[PDB]
Amino acid sequence: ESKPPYSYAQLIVQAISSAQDRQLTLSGIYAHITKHYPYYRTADKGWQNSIRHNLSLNRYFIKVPRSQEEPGKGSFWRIDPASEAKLVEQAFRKRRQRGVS
Repeated sequence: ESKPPYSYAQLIVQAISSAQDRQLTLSGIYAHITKHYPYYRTADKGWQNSIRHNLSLNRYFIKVPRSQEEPGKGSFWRIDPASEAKLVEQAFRKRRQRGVS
């Protein structure tokens, strides 16, 4: 339909996991995928608010600060550490649902 390979949860992983350390901002995860993904470039009237909503429902994603939002010289989203080797598993490969909840 549009983004069948990366999903608004694993797409973030390659976005944050493949990012400098492991954190991305709302407009960071976006500039990230369109950077390595040749699909996101002239169309974003959908996953835009999705990611923000996905970063919430996603189970292996969190914010860089303790818990309260606090923007400054550096403050964005981030993926869990012990969930990385797990999430990235879907970030290094395409969307698979053979056995991964």
